[PDB]
Amino acid sequence: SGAIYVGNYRVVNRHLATHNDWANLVWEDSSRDLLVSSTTAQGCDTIARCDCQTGVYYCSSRRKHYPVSFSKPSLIFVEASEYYPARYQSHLMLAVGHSEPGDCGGILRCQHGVVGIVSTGGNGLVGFADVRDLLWLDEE
Ligand SMILES: O=C(NCCc1cocn1)c1ccccc1
Ligand SMILES: [Zn+2]
Repeated sequence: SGAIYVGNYRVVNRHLATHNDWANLVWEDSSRDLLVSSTTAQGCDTIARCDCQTGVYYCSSRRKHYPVSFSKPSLIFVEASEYYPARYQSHLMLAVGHSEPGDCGGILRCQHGVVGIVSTGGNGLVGFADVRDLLWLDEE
């Protein structure tokens, strides 16, 4: 589990969104595994605006943050899970690292701010849904 809290937005994995998220919906995209809902309180996270390929992510199944090198956001075929059939997921970045299903939502960050959240994994890989292209998270 986990979310990004930037401005009056909450960014979560679409497959983990609650009824309150869907009832306060700003934007959602199944192909990216992302959903954004509105918040009453202002958040403290800031979004990175960059092309970094090195950063640190939080792994809840280890209670640890790990430094990683990750690929650029791409269209990747992801195997079936409890939440999606096997399909192409867009804007996805891969790294070598531990992940389990409940690690979704952990933040990946670089020197510039939040880069994305854990969305996929297995066999020593972790995949992150990028948010750096969503410029509108910084305003309104
Ligand atoms: O179940 C997982 N992800 C659920 C969401 C998903 C995105 O594409 C397909 N399902 C998962 C599995 C192992 C490690 C980390 C994450
Ligand atoms: Zn960066």
